[PDB]
Amino acid sequence: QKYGSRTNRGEVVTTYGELQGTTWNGGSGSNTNVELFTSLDEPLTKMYKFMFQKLMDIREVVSIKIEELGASLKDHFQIDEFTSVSLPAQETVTVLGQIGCDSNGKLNSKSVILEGDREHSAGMQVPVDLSELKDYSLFPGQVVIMEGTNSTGRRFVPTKLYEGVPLPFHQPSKEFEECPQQMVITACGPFTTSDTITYDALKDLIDIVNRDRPDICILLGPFLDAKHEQIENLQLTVTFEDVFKRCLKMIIEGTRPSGCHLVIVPSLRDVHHDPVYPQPPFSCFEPAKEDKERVHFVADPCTLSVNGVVIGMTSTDLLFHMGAEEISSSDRFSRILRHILTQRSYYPLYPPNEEINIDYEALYSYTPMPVTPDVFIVPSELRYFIKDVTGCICINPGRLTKGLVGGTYARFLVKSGAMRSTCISAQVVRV
Amino acid sequence: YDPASLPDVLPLYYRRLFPFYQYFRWLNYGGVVKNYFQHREFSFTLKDDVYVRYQSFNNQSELEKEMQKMCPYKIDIGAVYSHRPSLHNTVKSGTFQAQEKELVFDIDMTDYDDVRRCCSSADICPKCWTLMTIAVRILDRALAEDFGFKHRLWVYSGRRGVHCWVCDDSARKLSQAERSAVAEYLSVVKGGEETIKKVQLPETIHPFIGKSLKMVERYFEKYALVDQDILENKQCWDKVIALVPEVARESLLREFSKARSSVERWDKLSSCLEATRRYSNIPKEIMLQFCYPRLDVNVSKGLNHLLKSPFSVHPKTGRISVPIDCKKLDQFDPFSVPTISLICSELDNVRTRDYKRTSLAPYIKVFEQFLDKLDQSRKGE
DNA sequence: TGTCGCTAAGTTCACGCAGTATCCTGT
Ligand SMILES: Nc1nc2c(ncn2[C@H]2C[C@H](O)[C@@H](COP(=O)(O)OP(=O)(O)OP(=O)(O)O)O2)c(=O)[nH]1
Ligand SMILES: [Zn+2]
Repeated sequence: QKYGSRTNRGEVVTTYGELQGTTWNGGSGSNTNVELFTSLDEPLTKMYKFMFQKLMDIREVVSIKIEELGASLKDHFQIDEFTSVSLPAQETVTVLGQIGCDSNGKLNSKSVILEGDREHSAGMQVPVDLSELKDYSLFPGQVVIMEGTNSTGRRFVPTKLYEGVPLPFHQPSKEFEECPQQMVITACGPFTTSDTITYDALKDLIDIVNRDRPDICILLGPFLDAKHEQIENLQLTVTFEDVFKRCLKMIIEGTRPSGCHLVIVPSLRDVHHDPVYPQPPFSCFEPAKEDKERVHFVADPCTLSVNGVVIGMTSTDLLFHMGAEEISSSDRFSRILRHILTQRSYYPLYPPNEEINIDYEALYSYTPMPVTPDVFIVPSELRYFIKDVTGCICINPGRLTKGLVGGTYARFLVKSGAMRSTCISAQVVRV
Repeated sequence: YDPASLPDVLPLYYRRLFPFYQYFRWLNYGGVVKNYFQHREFSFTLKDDVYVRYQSFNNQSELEKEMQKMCPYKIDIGAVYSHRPSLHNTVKSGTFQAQEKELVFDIDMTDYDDVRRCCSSADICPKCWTLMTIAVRILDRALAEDFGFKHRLWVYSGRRGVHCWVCDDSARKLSQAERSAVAEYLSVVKGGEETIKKVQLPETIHPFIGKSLKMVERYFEKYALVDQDILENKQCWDKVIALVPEVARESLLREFSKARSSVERWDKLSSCLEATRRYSNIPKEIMLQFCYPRLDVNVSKGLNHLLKSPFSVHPKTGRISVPIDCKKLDQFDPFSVPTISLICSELDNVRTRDYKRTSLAPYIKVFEQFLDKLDQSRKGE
């Protein structure tokens, strides 16, 4: 009722980049090449056996994460030697470690501990005293290098916190120099109103897709939300798989006129899918022979290449997860986004939030960020935004539905080699 | 015959009588297999008992030469080896192996001493030779019927017995184990001088034993009951009594006190045994113990065994080891066998036909017929 | 019928020495 009678349909709630006309048109995915970013590491494309984590394996994965990031930072900063975190230090020493909270609550400036890696510290921890640090921004699981002293052997006092070093951007090949600008419409779940299971917002978005004919449509989960009031109280008369199959059929068949490449990203809130992160792609739907080349069932997180433009995307609410734990000396979202980019992982928070199941071997294998993406799609319960963080266009399109009321989606234009202005324009628009 | 005259006659014989052409035909086996004659082992025994082995020759000419040069007292034929025996020193250790040889049997009258009464040790007479006459028939029949060996050369050993050379290609490729199996199959009289009962047949008579007893029966009456007279007096028939269960022994003794002829005593023994049934084969066990051939399994088991060559000269009797015609076996007489002295007298009394003028000719003829059969088998095959 | 020398690393085979395994003999 409330959604159907909305009056702000099509309103542009946020804008960035070159001004464009009131109407956006795309190439219908004609001269479009969508693939997974070809990096050294193989992508997650199939289910991996889970529910069996050895504490030793978790220890090894965390330790190697710290060690690898510290090695890269040491080469970049020309640091001579790292020192064990636990040992006393009367003079200033450089220490590599990861941040954490001394208790189970939320991190605060008086509860910070630094845990070293196995190579340099035997995994030992030390309390941290942030009284002598003038400026800082710390979240649990953050790999840091600090110059400080430990006079009592019991409390590390940092004096310098080395800044993060983001990965270099992608240097596109000339193969896509002559390709036109590409239009991407991105939306995130939930796709149905809190009190309905009819997917009205999804129908409106599909109508928008057919109207504007974008080159890529990135749909992020959930598609059958686990927190939907109907799902939790067991009022559904059909199986979860059937509802999800109906939703996917609606999406794929309804986009036939647009000829738009669909990129489907699962969510941890998908009640019908495996609850593990990194999430494998959906595998319960077989597109018809006429839609096989258009539909891309990708994994969470995903690094996509679109005519040379690298788009990073994750369904996980990274900003909400890290905002609850980040502590700063004095834009918060920009700081968190820079933290994500500099840590070079799509989920650097450790321990994770209570709402995400992390398989740490898969996390090690499939969460490293190959490069710094040209566009980074990070849907969040927080407010929509389009930010420029260290040259990367971070887009939060919100969620298509916000409770009983309609939500928002985003549309942006990407061209490889433009001007670094790989993102010509971007807009958060209302549904 | 004067054995001091042996060194005088040996050369002439080896020069003008020893049948070298047929000998090479034999040991060369139609040239089918290369190096067959060239890998054959020979051994020579010279004057003053000097023994040499690992002698091999390239062809008939070399053999004739080295033999006429050495003038050996004994010639033994051995195995065909993997290489030439003459170069056995040159062959790497373990790589010198005996590979093929005729299957051979040696039957020696001396092994019958505990059961013959006319002679002893190396003495033979017409009364005991029938034992050999039996053996050749008993064995050769088996070799022609049970095993299917088709080329069999029987040769007089010169003094105490006979040898058999079974030369079928199959018989020449038999392993040691197969040879031992063949020997044990043919062998019935088992035991030494310390055993009295050497034959213990089972309830079932194996067909081979039935056919050997059938062959024995034809001769038994003449050999044992007429000639040998194995029941002449108590000192001898005590043995045969010793070969049967004690239960009837007394019953027999009184009967043997009223019998005048050993044929009568045999009839009485057979009747008494028949009256007494598991012992129904006891007379057969006695016949076998007095008539069946004795075989030294060591002679036939080993591939590397050196056996007296045909047409050798016996160092003591001087007789020639002549082949025996199977058909005319009943006419064979080991005392009429040509001696070397007789055939040298015959030779010095008148090129490739000199031997046809001696008494050696019919035996070379039998050998030539045997070699002709071997050639027919080599061709037809 | 004469075909220069020695020195040295290297391959392929033939054997010691020791260790592991499986397969035997008879009536
Ligand atoms: N018998 C013999 N000896 C040789 C041969 N080649 C080399 N040599 C020996 C004897 C030479 O004096 C010695 C020196 O060898 P070199 O290859 O250094 O050449 P050489 O010193 O004669 O002259 P060079 O180094 O070119 O100024 O090696 C050869 O072919 N036969
Ligand atoms: Zn006699």
